[PDB]
Amino acid sequence: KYLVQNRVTGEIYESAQFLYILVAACLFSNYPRETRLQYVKRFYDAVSTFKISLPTPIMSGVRTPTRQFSSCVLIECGDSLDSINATSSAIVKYVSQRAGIGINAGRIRALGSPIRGGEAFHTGCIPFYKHFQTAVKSCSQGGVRGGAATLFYPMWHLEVESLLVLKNNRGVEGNRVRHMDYGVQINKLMYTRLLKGEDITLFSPSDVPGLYDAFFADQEEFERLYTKYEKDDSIRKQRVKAVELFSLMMQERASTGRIYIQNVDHCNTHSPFDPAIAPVRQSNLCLEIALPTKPLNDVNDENGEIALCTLSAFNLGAINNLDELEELAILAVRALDALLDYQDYPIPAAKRGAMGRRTLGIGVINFAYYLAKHGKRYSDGSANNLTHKTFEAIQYYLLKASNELAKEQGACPWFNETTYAKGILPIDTYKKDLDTIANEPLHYDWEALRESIKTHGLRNSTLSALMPSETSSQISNATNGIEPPRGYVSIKASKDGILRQVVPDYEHLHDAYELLWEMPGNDGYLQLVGIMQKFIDQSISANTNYDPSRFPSGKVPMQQLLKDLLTAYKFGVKTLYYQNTRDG
Amino acid sequence: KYLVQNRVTGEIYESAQFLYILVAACLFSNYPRETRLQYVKRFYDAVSTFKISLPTPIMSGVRTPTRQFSSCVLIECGDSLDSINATSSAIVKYVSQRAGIGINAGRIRALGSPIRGGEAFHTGCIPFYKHFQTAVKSCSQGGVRGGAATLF
Amino acid sequence: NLLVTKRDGSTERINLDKIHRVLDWAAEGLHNVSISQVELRSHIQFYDGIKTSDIHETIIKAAADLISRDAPDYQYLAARLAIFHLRKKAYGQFEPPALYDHVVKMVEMGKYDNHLLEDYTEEEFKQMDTFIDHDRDMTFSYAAVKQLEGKYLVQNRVTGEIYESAQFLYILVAACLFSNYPRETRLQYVKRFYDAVSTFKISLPTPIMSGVRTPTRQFSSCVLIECGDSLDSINATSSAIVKYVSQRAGIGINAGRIRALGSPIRGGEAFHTGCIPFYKHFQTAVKSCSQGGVRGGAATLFYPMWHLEVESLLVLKNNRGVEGNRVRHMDYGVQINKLMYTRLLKGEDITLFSPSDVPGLYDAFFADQEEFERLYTKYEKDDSIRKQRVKAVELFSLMMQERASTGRIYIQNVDHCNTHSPFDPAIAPVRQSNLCLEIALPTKPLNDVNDENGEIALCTLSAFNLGAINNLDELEELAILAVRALDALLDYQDYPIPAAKRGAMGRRTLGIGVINFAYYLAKHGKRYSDGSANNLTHKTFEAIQYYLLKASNELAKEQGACPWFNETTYAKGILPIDTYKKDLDTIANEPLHYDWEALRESIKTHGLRNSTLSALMPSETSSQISNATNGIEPPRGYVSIKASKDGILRQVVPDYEHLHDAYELLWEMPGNDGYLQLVGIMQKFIDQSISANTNYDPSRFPSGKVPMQQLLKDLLTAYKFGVKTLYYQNTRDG
Amino acid sequence: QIDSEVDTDDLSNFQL
Amino acid sequence: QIDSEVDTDDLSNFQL
Repeated sequence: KYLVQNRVTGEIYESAQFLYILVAACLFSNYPRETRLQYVKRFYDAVSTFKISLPTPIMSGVRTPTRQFSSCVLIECGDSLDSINATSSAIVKYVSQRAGIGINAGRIRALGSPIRGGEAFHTGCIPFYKHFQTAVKSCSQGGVRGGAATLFYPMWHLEVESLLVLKNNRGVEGNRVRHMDYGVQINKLMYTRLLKGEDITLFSPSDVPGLYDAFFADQEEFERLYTKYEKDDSIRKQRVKAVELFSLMMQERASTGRIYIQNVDHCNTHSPFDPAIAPVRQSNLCLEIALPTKPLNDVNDENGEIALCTLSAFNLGAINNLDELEELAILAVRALDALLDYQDYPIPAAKRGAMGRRTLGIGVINFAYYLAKHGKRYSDGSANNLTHKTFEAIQYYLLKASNELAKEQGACPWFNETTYAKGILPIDTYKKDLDTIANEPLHYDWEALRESIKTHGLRNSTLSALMPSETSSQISNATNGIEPPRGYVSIKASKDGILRQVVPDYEHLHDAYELLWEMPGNDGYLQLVGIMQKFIDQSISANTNYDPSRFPSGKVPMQQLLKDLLTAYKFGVKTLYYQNTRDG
Repeated sequence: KYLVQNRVTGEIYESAQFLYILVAACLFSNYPRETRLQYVKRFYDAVSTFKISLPTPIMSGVRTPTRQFSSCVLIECGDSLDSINATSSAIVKYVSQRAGIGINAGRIRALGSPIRGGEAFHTGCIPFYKHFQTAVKSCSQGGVRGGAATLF
Repeated sequence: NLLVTKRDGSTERINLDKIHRVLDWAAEGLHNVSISQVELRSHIQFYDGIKTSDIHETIIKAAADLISRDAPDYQYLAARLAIFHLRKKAYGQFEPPALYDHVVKMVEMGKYDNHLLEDYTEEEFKQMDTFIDHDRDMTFSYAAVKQLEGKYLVQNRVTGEIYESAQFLYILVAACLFSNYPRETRLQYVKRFYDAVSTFKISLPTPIMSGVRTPTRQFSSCVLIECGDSLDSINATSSAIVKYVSQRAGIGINAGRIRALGSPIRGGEAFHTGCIPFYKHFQTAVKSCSQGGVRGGAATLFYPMWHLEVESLLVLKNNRGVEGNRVRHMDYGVQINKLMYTRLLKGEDITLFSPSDVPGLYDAFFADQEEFERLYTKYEKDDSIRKQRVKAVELFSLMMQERASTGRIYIQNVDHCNTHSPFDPAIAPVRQSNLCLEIALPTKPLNDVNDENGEIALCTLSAFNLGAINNLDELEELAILAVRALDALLDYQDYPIPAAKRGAMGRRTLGIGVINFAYYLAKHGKRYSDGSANNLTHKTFEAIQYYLLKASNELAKEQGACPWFNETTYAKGILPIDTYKKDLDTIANEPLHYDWEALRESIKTHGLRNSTLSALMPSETSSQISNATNGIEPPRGYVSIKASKDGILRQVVPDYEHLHDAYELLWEMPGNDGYLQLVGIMQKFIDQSISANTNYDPSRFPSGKVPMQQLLKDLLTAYKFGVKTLYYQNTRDG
Repeated sequence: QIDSEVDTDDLSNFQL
Repeated sequence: QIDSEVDTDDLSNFQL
């Protein structure tokens, strides 16, 4: 999937070092001749020695006649047929370029809501959800094979009970939308209802002025409007026991592994964006991207905003010390920033988001190996401080790079909408409970940086996001993203035989590794994710894992499913991605 | 389904001869005063004595504050994502007004056809056909009950 | 920082150093356990605001999760942490209160019976408190504590509070049982018994350990009821079952006398329709106090092999028949004697009769074999009598195939139960057994729940822990203690049914058995399967029966023989050593080491307080407390697993460290022969019966199928060695 | 998969 | 489970 070749005839036309040199060459091609070939050399070095990884669309495409490199988009749907249509159209356009889709559809008013005149929202969310699904699958051979989307809605949506079970095996066909994943959006108040054993009141977003906006932007305001509307008996509502609602969600999450969670307060209280101007109200396919969106009223609506993200990763196994991250950050941030101007935008709203905020999502691969060679583990808290040290260095240097670049070339158009513009840093807004689980000091001059950011701005509104990697990390022989290896040798089927890959330095580190299923539970991992989330601008593709054979009668207790959920929240975890249940 | 009434409360507000006279009245309302009430009378006579029949959207709607009376539409899809999208959007808009749909989709190029650059027609007709179907069912309670289309 | 919600509601900073000190304390004396390992596992689960009891459950479970064969001392680490927790839960501190202050408080709350305070003075409680060693709590294994916490310790079902600890349980059981003793001997007996139970030498059943000291008087865990051939007795039987299952007693029902389907109109009393509709009625009776209608309430129903309906009865728990042909939630005991077996061997027929058509046949089946044979062959002649013929091979196969497929069709050798028995079969025949096939006692039908002339057998159980005793002569004191403790309880407890009280007061029957046999064999370097244990078993069970008989003898001198002693073979000077199956001589040559003739005279002169003394029962709960191997059974493996709402409970077999090779695991036995010989040697001395298992591993047999040839040969081997009953058939899954 | 047993008592202590 | 093959010849030798 990387080397330029003929699909039909089977001929390969290049080798890896030409791929690498020419990606560098293309991305830095507008640099002044004084610096150009320096940047090219340094970047070529960084990628060819595996210090920086890039996504498949970039590595296969940059140097070829194409300008389509966008691998994941974020589209928000408004409560109108025009926006529903626009949304659908934008999905079709993007899945035809094999992009993953995050769809926010939580605003679509619920089944049974008043005749808006013509625009028929009586029939509810699901028929529209099915429509986004066919849109997502519009360019897939089977109608299943290829094309992927995660759809988002709030926990308190009047239809939630019906939505939570959309990928459950046997319902009537009109009660299921099975080939899309979902993100259930939760805030503090919802959790409080659970703990206090109280009720959650379900509303259609169309019947509660301001509630939707507040859910993301302003928690006190959310609470006020929420309790106000629970009073008012003129408003259509429905009551569920929080224990019952959460259990339904957690049981669907467990049974499919693919009902996800977004803590929408955390996404806005700890964020590079001012929630009153540019709230984060959804995520992407894989739950690591957290960026502002606006609904479209037409595919070409200039006033919509679609978020794309532009990805890379540092290979923590390929770097001898954390100070190497300075150069690598310069290289990664500049390479990605150039690509934003380089690539094309099939939709005006996507171009707006990219040119306006110039958002990057740079993460990591080979974390497990890195921990192993430092003699730490995931499960016991032994890595907490090293992780703090590591991710401080990442965010610091990323911010520093983007800062220099803003001096050289200008802050991004919409920098004024970032908390960075107001001199607020990630080190100012993180979940305080994190103090109880690590005491690593900051080693870098964050105040020097604070001023420099207030003065000069950032080229990029976000810099960091911890994504999964399958392909990027196999190239480097690296452990995937932040994940512990399922085993020492991985297996892939191919038309050429069984592909085996042994974890890096198995010879010397077999004991130092902590395999996924060796973890007594999720606590240590989730604390690491929390410590990571202190510095990361966006979110993290955080997994939860359960081995049934560790539990009496081989059945995972809901008690524990919920306690990990709450532990996530306490440590300020923005999102939770896959739930892995061990087969065996 | 004809007489003006309240869906919620169950009250009926008119009777058949007012329905009939007022459909005539509305349809001929721009006629010159010389001919107007002649046409109204003659048409009222024709419908009230069953010589002429009119579709449900007309008989239930003409005289009420609505202007949606279109009961069947015909849309042709071109061989491009833009037209596919347009087609879909037009279906959604029309089925929300409970119109029946004829879709011409015979121009969509077949499974395995050359990479047109970007616009992905490799995968063929059926995934697009499914998309028109969800469009057609976009305003139906079950996802089956209501919304109807014939594809050509 | 990290804050902790206190017991009240108050919050204070975490003391990681305190936690470490409890762990260090708990780990003292232990081996191959890592304190810091437990810390790592538990601390990572702590969260700001965590309450104090939840820190406790966390470290307990963390320690528990490391229990394994390689680090078995995690059983004790977890145990002690759990104990410590339970002290705090009950007393607000680790140190228990003074015994007197504790009993006074519990009587106030209504959790202990006030007779304890009536029967003893403060001085005496002060004295008892000096017997108590609360450090004996430190000797429980983790699974042991989970059982104490689950079903022994006095507690609130609703709120979840625990009100006592194990040493108060133990001292107060002693205190209650010996409370009528003369002050000269009373507190001696209390001390000695408290010592015996708290150091695990004697085990008692769950109803006793949970109940004795509380305001209840219901402690009867298994009853034996015989049904007569009449609606009145059927009704009485049913009523008695309901009453007893409501107190969670296991039931043995003899229903072999109910006349067969198609038998003459007795006028009104409708026995035309047969056994099964009545069997269903006993089953609903047994399940009358069970939540599902399955969960709880258990019974074994008995009938003779030659009952006219037997073919229909044998398949009552088979999976698919019509619903009216099955009674699936009761087990069965098929009753067999020598003649039935002879028919099998000789390849002859078995003639099936309804008991109502063959005068005297039923009585003879149990009481008199020559008479049985006479009447049987006589009635096979007579063509006026309704009968039916089956091939013995066919009949036995049907039974053995149902036994194998369910594991729960059982066998009673009714001749053995009467030719080798403490009872004169002409006065008090043994004609049934209980739930678990170890109880062998006389019964009489009731004609009404309150019929004063019926007899229901209950049994009163205990066990010696053969692993906790250094030598067999310790059994003398332990026998004195066990027999006296149980005899007192018979007067102490209540009887919901006049017939049950009659049986108990009349015969004062005890069933004392053993636990930890496997471990005992292992530490003597013997095995089950090879005959290497035969002589040791003879030696062991002689000592048990001798000393039990001696104890019951002394007690009869002191307090009087039981009312119906004259109905025992013991009254006629007949001993178990006189009546056992002779074939036993060919498989052991251990001499008797005790003076049985001295005893014989002393029994003839003074009688026995108790008509029976010994019975080898299964134990699940009793033996987990002692960390003992169950009853006489070989361990299925080195580590056992239980599910619980608190996690996986693991228990490692005792002294795995030094005995792993010495053990012979259930599935290591090449076959059942050695075991069955041990059971036979045991049965030489035991008054009642033994819960004997048979085991089969399909993977030891060609094409993974167990041959009927072998199923039958083990059956016959049992009989030859005078085995009274056979309980579960275990077939290995795998 | 799941055991749907949930105790509120235990959860209610947790600090968000 | 079971193989219902039974030989009488073999059994008949046994002494009860």
